[PDB]
Amino acid sequence: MVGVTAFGNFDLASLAIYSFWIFLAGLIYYLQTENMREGYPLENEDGTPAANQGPFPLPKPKTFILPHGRGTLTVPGPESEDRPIALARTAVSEGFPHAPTGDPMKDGVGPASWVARRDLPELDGHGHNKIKPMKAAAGFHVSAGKNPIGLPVRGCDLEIAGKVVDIWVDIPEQMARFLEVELKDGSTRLLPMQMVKVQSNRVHVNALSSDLFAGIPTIKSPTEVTLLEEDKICGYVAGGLMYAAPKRKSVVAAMLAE
Amino acid sequence: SKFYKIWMIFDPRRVFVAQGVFLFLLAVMIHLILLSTPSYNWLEISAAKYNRVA
Amino acid sequence: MSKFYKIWMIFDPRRVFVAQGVFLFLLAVMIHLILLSTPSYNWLEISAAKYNRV
Amino acid sequence: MSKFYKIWMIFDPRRVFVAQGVFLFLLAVMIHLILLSTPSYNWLEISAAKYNRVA
Amino acid sequence: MSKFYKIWMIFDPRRVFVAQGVFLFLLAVMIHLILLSTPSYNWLEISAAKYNRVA
Amino acid sequence: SKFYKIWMIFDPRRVFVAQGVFLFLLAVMIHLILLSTPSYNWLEISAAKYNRV
Amino acid sequence: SKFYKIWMIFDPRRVFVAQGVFLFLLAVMIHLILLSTPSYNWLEISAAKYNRV
Amino acid sequence: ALLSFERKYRVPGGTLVGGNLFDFWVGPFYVGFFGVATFFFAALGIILIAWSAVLQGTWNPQLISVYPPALEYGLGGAPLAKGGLWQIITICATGAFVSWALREVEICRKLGIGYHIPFAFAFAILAYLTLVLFRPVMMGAWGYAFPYGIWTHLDWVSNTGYTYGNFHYNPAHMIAISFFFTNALALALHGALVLSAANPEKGKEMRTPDHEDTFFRDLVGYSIGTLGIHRLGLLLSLSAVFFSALCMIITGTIWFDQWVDWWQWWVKLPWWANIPGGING
Amino acid sequence: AEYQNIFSQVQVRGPADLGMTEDVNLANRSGVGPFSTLLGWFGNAQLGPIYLGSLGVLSLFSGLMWFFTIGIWFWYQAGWNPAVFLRDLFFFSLEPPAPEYGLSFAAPLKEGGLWLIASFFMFVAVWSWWGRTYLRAQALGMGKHTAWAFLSAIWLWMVLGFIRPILMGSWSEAVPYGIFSHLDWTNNFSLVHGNLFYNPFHGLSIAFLYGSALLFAMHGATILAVSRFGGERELEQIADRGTAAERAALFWRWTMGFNATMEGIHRWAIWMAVLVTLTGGIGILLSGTVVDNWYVWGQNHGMAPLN
Amino acid sequence: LGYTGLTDEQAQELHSVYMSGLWLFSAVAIVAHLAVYIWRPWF
Amino acid sequence: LGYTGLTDEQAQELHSVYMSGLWLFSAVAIVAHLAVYIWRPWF
Amino acid sequence: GYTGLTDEQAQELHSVYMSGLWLFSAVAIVAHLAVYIWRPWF
Amino acid sequence: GYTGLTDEQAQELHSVYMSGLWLFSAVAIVAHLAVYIWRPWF
Amino acid sequence: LGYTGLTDEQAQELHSVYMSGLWLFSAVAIVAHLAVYIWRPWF
Ligand code: BCL
Ligand SMILES: COC(C)(C)C/C=C/C(C)=C/C=C/C(C)=C/C=C/C(C)=C/C=C/C=C(C)/C=C/C=C(\C)CC/C=C(\C)CCC=C(C)C
Ligand SMILES: COC(C)(C)C/C=C/C(C)=C/C=C/C(C)=C/C=C/C(C)=C/C=C/C=C(C)/C=C/C=C(\C)CC/C=C(\C)CCC=C(C)C
Ligand SMILES: COC(C)(C)C/C=C/C(C)=C/C=C/C(C)=C/C=C/C(C)=C/C=C/C=C(C)/C=C/C=C(\C)CC/C=C(\C)CCC=C(C)C
Ligand SMILES: COC(C)(C)C/C=C/C(C)=C/C=C/C(C)=C/C=C/C(C)=C/C=C/C=C(C)/C=C/C=C(\C)CC/C=C(\C)CCC=C(C)C
Ligand SMILES: COC(C)(C)C/C=C/C(C)=C/C=C/C(C)=C/C=C/C(C)=C/C=C/C=C(C)/C=C/C=C(\C)CC/C=C(\C)CCC=C(C)C
Ligand SMILES: COC(C)(C)C/C=C/C(C)=C/C=C/C(C)=C/C=C/C(C)=C/C=C/C=C(C)/C=C/C=C(\C)CC/C=C(\C)CCC=C(C)C
Ligand SMILES: COC(C)(C)C/C=C/C(C)=C/C=C/C(C)=C/C=C/C(C)=C/C=C\C=C(C)\C=C\C=C(/C)CC/C=C(\C)CCC=C(C)C
Ligand SMILES: [Fe+2]
Repeated sequence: MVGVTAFGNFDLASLAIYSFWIFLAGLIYYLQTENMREGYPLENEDGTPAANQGPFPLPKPKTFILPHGRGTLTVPGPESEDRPIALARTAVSEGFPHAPTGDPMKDGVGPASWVARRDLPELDGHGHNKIKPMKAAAGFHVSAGKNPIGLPVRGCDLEIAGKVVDIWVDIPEQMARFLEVELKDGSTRLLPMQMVKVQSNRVHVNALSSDLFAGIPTIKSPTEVTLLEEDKICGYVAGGLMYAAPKRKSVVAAMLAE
Repeated sequence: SKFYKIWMIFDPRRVFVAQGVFLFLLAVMIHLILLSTPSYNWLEISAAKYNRVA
Repeated sequence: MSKFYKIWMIFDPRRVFVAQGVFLFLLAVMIHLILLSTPSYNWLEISAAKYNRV
Repeated sequence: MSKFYKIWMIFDPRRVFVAQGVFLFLLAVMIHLILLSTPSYNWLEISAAKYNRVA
Repeated sequence: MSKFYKIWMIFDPRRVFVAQGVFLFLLAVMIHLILLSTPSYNWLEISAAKYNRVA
Repeated sequence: SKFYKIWMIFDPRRVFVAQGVFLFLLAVMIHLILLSTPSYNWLEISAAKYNRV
Repeated sequence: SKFYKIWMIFDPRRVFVAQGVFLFLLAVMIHLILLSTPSYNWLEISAAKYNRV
Repeated sequence: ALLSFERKYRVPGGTLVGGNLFDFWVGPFYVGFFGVATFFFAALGIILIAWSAVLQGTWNPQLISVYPPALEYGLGGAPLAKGGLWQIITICATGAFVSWALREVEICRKLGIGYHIPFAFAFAILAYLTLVLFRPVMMGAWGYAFPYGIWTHLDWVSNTGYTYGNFHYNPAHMIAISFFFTNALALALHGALVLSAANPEKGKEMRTPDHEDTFFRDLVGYSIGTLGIHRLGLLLSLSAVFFSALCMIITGTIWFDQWVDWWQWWVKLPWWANIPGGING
Repeated sequence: AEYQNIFSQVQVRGPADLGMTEDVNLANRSGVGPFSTLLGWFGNAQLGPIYLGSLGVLSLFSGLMWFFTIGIWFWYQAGWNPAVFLRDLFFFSLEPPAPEYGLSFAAPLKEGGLWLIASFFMFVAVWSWWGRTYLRAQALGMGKHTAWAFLSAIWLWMVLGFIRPILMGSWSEAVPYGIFSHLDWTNNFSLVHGNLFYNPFHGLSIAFLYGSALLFAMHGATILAVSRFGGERELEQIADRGTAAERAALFWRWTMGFNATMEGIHRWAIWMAVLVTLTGGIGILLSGTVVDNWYVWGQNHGMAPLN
Repeated sequence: LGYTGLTDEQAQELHSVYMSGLWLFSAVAIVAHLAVYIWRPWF
Repeated sequence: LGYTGLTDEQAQELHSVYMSGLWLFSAVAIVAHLAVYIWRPWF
Repeated sequence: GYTGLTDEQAQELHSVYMSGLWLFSAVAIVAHLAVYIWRPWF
Repeated sequence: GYTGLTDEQAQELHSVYMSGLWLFSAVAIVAHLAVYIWRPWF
Repeated sequence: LGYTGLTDEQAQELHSVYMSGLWLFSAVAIVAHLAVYIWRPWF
């Protein structure tokens, strides 16, 4: 069919290219609707549904049957924050920042925010706790790199606020997730392995200052950590990057300081 | 024959889907082969028989 | 030859039947395509030259 | 070579038979394609020259 | 040489025979293809010239 | 001598597998080197001797 | 001398493996260098000597 | 215009420039200082492309082509009708890109997430700056850059590619193509695996990460892990771009002949350059 | 100058994970291989176990014979010379038959006949492996997304070597088995068909190949950015949306106006890569069979300045 | 033994039907080959 | 012995069937090769 | 014994393997002898 | 030691291994003798 | 004194065996070099 045109320059190649534009337009519509199963319908800055919802309608709900008898999850579904947001409107007009009413790191707002996940430990495929301390882990040991256990923990203010005691390990993935840092008060906090930089002789935590180490949310059980506790810990530490900028001694922090 | 027992071995749903797709694909393939040949191109056969071409 | 039935004691009939069905179809396509490849045994061209459809 | 039957005490029959069928089919195709490769023994061409099917 | 049976105390017969089966076939194919490659020992071509099968 | 003690240090499974691979690759490498050379290419020279070409 | 104490510091398994690879690679390197030179290629030498080519 | 969870993350701070002067949201977009620069450079760049269509005399979007200045003008200014517009658009495009990356930086600080995304985007910009800025400057002419046309910047690729014979033999190109193919292979595998573990056979429970590792261990005998695959995705993409930037910055600057001629060094190695047989001699 | 999570700063080595056992025949599954510290810096250190069933064996046997057949022809082209073999390794090639033979299997064994044998082994090898991906997913009860994502790759692979040669009625149109030859085949393909750049479907595949690099750079960086909140565990974020999923959602919502989910981003991922070869197969299939010159085709469709 | 889990009686029944199909399939093929050979033989 | 779990009698019976098929396959192969050598000998 | 086989089982396994090996070698010798008569390579 | 083989096991393992080594080398010597007679390389 | 956990007497015997192989290996090398020098000296 070389040069065979049904009409004008339209031929088999022209047939295919237009038919794909129709397919691609349909496919982009399908992909976008699937992305609308979370965070929708939209809401006003107060909490009421907005007059605008987008050109793409919501998809027909689908149900995820969670593992280990945790139940089912149907999305799109009614989603609620399930926590008081300690934020204050800074302007009646929308599209303006909300300032924290008090201490944002303690109030869990902004970069220090967290979500009301299920207050249960995350399970592996066998039903055991995915994240366990290396002491309670069976056979786990440091295989390479500098062992952070026993190293002093230095905050962003260049002050030592404790030392590492234990490492928490994701048992299926077999990689470290948390550092169990013991403070000066005898209690041990959890620090995500992604927020620390194990140097030659110390654990430098650029996120938090020495005084803020005590403020990390604690775990209910020393042998396991729930999803909710992970979010509070991960939120608090990562919230320290913006909310401990005045306490950071870095040169770039001073340049970007207010 | 006792060929009915194959439905105890094979799931009817999957088999029927396989038959439909295979028969359709086979039907298209033979028709496309025939059109490809200068002979058996019944569009061209009718054109020559009734002198459609001018 | 008279005791071949014991293969079905060892092999799952589901897997063997699918494998045989795929094999026979693919083999049949291969041979029919091999003949069409050569100028001879192209029964489409054979009848075309036989009745002078050109 | 009576003791040959002992091979099944170690080999799993399912694995051997699958290997056997795979091997023989792949071997059979390879020889048939090799024969078709040579201008002689190409049984789809010697008959064509014999009966003058193709000019 | 009489103690060569001790090899089966170390090597798994299943692993060895799979390794040997692959080895022997790949060796046999390699040798056969070497002969076909050479202008001589290409027994298909040899008999073709012998029997005037070129034409 | 007392070379038998090397098996106390070396795992027999690893060595025999390594040796079996080593010997075959050495045998293959040597045979190909001879086949490469116009001399010792025993296929080529026999064809020349009997005038196969 | 006291060279036996080198085994108090080195793992015998790793050293023997490294030595086994090292000697073979050294033997191959020397044998290839001899073949590379126009002289000492014993395959070439025999062919010229016995008039194989 | 807010998601069901967006409110608690909308807080001041994190801005690099301007403080609260531009710290506001227009719909879903966050504006920032660099977003204002983004919108201006984006709008100005788009209009000059449309205005360049007027000067060219065509309205077909595929025929629209903003050619760079000819080789005679070197690396100086050019008339707007014959190259000058391209220089303004390139400056606008460069401004829009870097402002976009820096705007992403502000959003990163406001959310407290890592700067991997703007660092990943900066690799693309340096890839872009390689073609339009770094390579033409070394070759001393804006005309070696590519026109801003849908099908005329392909003519540049084909013409530049065939200047050096078959461009496939570019060694840095072979590395980058292997990375681009590998990244797409990884993305298809990674996307399909999670969907298979999240949208399994009907009725069966949603699968766990262990099934993801079990599937690929039963498949190819090794699972890189959830953390590894996203590290792999980032590094495969950046390496592809890094070697693509490298492949062009050495072409016409360090290598000038056909790239197939380059590969003869391996054939001409001292210990086998003269052995008979094979492909080369 | 902080920890960017690109490489693990510590490794832990527990017992080897033997994997799930939903419906996988453990007899066909092998044992656990070594632990690679070098691999452990980037991802998991454990290698194996690997499942080997009926389709696994057929895939390996045909895959080995395909690999072996190319190697023997590579040795024959080298004159059985190891030095020549390493010198001309990339320049070796198992060329398909000459255009004169068309689709006939009458090509001499050294003139294209061997390629047909090697190509048959690859054909069986790949198709048997596709079923292996299908059956491994079915065994664990997962979706067949990999099986159909793979079938996209097969479509381009089938087109280049099998389908397009049949339509062109010649094995000479197929791909040679070599490093530089199949590069030269690629270049010769465009030149014969008149600047394959102006192929609309080739342009689309580049769009999705660029987009796959774009999306994976975007997606990989996003998860590493939110890995400090445990965002790398994407399956739990799909099940129970944590703060990482929300921040990842918000970053792209505030950046480009729209976002995705933790599960919907992987739908973009699979379709972005599938269309790479899906549009690729059509693009190659049309070339020659429908369009003998794309630049002339581009001129008549308003893609080139002339005409 | 008995990996399939089938019974010997079931195995005999399954093989009996299977061979019945095989002879039918082979019978068609033999007729098919005979007709083709008469129409155009390859020997 | 324990690698397969079969007994000597099962292996003896299993081998007997396998060789029965093997000789049938071999016999048909021999007849096939003779047909080729008669019609077109390759030596 | 890594494989766990007893010596008597290994003696049986070797006996079958060597019987197979000699039969395989025996056919190979006939094959080489037949080829050398048909076309010697020395 | 590392492998857990007893000294008697090591001696037996070495004894058969050397039996194989001399058997392998014996055929290699005969092979080199035959090649040198047929075509010497010195 | 405990890098490898090897006893000092074990090291003495291990080295004694190792040197025995080293002299045996070098003895063949000397015989190999001697034959080559007779066959083709390199000085
Ligand atoms: C001068 C050369 C020509 C040209 C000629 C071609 C040709 C010809 C083709 C492409 C194709 C492609 N080109 Mg182009 N291309 C050119 C310029 C470009 C430029 C550029 C910036 O200039 C780019 C980015 C591209 C980009 C691309 C890709 C989008 C596309 C290939 C997808 C893919 O993954 O294929 C590679 C992947 C596969 C082929 C799939 C393989 C799948 C199978 C199943 C794998 C089996 C594995 C096997 C058994 C081995 C196993 C090994 C063991 C695992 C160890 N081209 C110029 C214009 N291009 C292809 C296409 O589809 O075009 C529409 C194509 O055929
Ligand atoms: C381009 O330049 C050219 C090549 C032209 C010229 C070259 C120039 C240059 C710059 C040349 C460089 C020369 C240098 C720097 C040479 C250095 C040589 C050295 C440092 C040699 C040292 C050798 C040491 C040896 C061999 C030691 C051996 C030790 C043992 C055998 C015993 C070890 C065992 C022990 C210690 C047991 C452990 C003990 C206990 C108690 C457990
Ligand atoms: C390149 O090489 C070429 C192609 C040129 C030459 C080809 C060479 C080769 C390699 C050729 C290979 C040929 C082969 C291997 C052919 C094999 C053919 C066979 C064995 C075919 C068997 C067919 C069997 C069939 C169709 C059986 C059908 C059975 C049924 C329909 C009934 C099934 C129902 C049952 C059992 C229900 C009973 C169930 C219960 C539970 C009681
Ligand atoms: C490049 O080289 C070329 C291609 C030129 C030349 C090729 C050379 C080479 C390398 C050729 C290689 C040839 C080889 C190794 C051939 C091997 C052939 C063999 C071993 C064939 C064996 C066939 C066996 C068959 C067909 C047996 C079938 C058995 C049955 C159907 C019955 C099985 C049933 C049983 C066991 C019942 C189950 C029992 C119980 C108690 C449940
Ligand atoms: C490039 O070099 C060229 C190709 C030119 C020249 C080639 C050079 C080289 C490198 C050649 C290499 C040759 C080699 C290494 C040949 C080795 C051959 C061997 C070792 C063959 C062995 C054959 C053994 C066979 C066929 C044994 C078969 C046994 C059976 C069928 C029975 C199996 C059943 C058993 C053992 C039952 C188990 C019993 C109990 C009680 C558990
Ligand atoms: C480029 O260089 C060229 C190629 C030109 C020249 C070559 C140069 C080089 C580098 C040549 C290298 C030569 C080498 C390193 C040769 C080494 C040969 C050796 C060491 C061969 C050893 C052979 C040993 C054999 C075959 C042993 C066989 C043993 C058995 C069959 C019995 C095994 C069973 C056992 C041990 C049972 C275990 C016992 C118990 C009680 C469990
Ligand atoms: C470019 O340079 C050219 C190529 C031109 C010239 C080359 C130059 C150079 C740099 C040459 C380098 C030469 C070197 C460094 C040679 C070194 C040779 C050595 C040190 C060889 C050592 C050999 C040792 C052997 C073979 C030892 C064997 C020992 C055994 C088989 C017995 C092992 C068993 C034991 C210890 C049992 C364990 C005992 C107990 C009580 C547990
Ligand atoms: C020393 O090394 C040894 C010898 C041990 C082993 C080494 C092997 C080596 C060096 C292997 C090298 C392999 C290479 C360089 C492979 C490269 C492959 C490439 C670059 C392939 C690229 C494209 C290939 C494509 C698209 C192939 C497609 C094929 C198909 C779709 C199958 C077509 C099916 C056909 C023609 C069936 C025809 C047959 C019948 C019976 C109908
Ligand atoms: Fe992901």
